[PDB]
Amino acid sequence: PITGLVYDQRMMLHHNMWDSHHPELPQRISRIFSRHEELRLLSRCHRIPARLATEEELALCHSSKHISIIKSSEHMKPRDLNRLGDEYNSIFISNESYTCALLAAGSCFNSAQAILTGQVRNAVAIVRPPGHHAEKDTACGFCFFNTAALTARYAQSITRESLRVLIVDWDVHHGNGTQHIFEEDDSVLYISLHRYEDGAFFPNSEDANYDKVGLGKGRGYNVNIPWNGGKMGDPEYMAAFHHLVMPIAREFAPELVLVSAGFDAARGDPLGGFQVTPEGYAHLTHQLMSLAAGRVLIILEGGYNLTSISESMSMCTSMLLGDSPPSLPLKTSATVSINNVLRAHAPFWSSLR
Ligand SMILES: CS(=O)(=O)N(Cc1ccc(C(=O)NN)cn1)c1cccc(Cl)c1
Ligand SMILES: [K+]
Ligand SMILES: [K+]
Ligand SMILES: [Zn+2]
Repeated sequence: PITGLVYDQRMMLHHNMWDSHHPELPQRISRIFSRHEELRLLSRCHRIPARLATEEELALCHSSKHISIIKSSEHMKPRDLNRLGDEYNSIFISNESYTCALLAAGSCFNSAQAILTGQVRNAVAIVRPPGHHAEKDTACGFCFFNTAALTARYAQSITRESLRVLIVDWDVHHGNGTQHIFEEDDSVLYISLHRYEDGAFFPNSEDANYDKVGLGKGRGYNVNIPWNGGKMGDPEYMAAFHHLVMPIAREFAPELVLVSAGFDAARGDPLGGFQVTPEGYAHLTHQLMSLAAGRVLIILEGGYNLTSISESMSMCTSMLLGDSPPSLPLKTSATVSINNVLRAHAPFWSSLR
C-alpha cells in the first residue's frame, strides 16, 4: 500500500540556450519536487531511482534513425543544435537533451516495474522533457521520445504483449505521438482530453478530432475528447470523466493505467487558457485509482505555470497516498463535444448506449 516517486535533478540540464525564458523550464521539475517536500508528501513516498532508458528500449516505439539523430546532438556545437532543432515543429536542443530524455523514460520504466512487481501500488514521475508529441520517427512540441508510449510497451515487455494498458492524457494538448503509436492497437486504450478549436490549437491537426476512433484491430481504442469555444475547467473535465473516460475505462478493464499528466489545462497556465483547479486534478486522480486494482503511474507532460503545476501535481500525489478527495452547468460547446464523442464511441462501448 505504498506510493512510488521518481525525481532526478539531472533532468534540469536540458535547456534553451537561445531563450532562457522558454516556458519548458528546468525549474518545472524542481519546483514540483520542492512543493512535495513542503507539503510533507515526499517522506510518505518510496523513492524510486531514475535510470537511462537503453537504445533497445527506445526502439520499442522509435525508429533507429530517429534515435540515432537525437543521440548525435550530444556533441553538436550551438549552430548545429539550432539547425537540428529547427527541423522539427517546436523543438529546442542542448548537449544535455538526449540524456535528459533517456532519464525521463528510464525513470518511468523503473516506476512501471515497481508497480508491476508489487513493490508499490502506484507512482508519480516528475520528469522532463515531456513525451506525448514525439512520434516514431520525429521529435515535436518540446518532446524527443514518447515516454508514456515507451512505458506502456516496457510494461508489456515484462508481462505479456497483450497486457491492457490505459493511457489517459489530460495534458491540454493532443498527444499526437501516443495516438499514432497505438492507432492499430487494441492492447493500449488511448484517451485524450484536449483543447482543439477546430484545428487552431497546437498541434493543429484534424487527427485530434472526435471521429478519429482507431484503425483496424484498434478501432474503438482511440478516444479523443476535443474542446472548442475557449475556457474549460472542473465542470467540463468532471463531466467528460463521468460520461466518457470512466465508463469506457471500466469496460476496457485495464491492468495498468498511465496518466500523461500535463498540468497545462490548469488555472493560471499561459499556454492552455483553461481553469482546471488542483482539487479538480485530485478528483480526476481519485477516479482513476478505481481502475486496474489501483495500478496508476502519473507521468508529467506539459504545464508551465510553476505555482499551478506544483500545487496540481502535489494534489495528485496526495490522492495516490490515499488522502480523502475533495468534494467539488457546462459551457454549451462542452456538451456538444461530449455528445459528439458519445455518438462516435457507442458502436464500440456498450456502456455508452
Ligand atoms: C507554436 S505554439 O503552439 O505556440 N508552441 C508549441 C507548443 C505549445 C505547447 C506544447 C505543449 O505543452 N505540449 N504538451 C508544445 N508545443 C510554442 C512553441 C514555442 C514556445 C511557445 Cl511559448 C509555444
Ligand atoms: K491531452
Ligand atoms: K489504441
Ligand atoms: Zn501540453
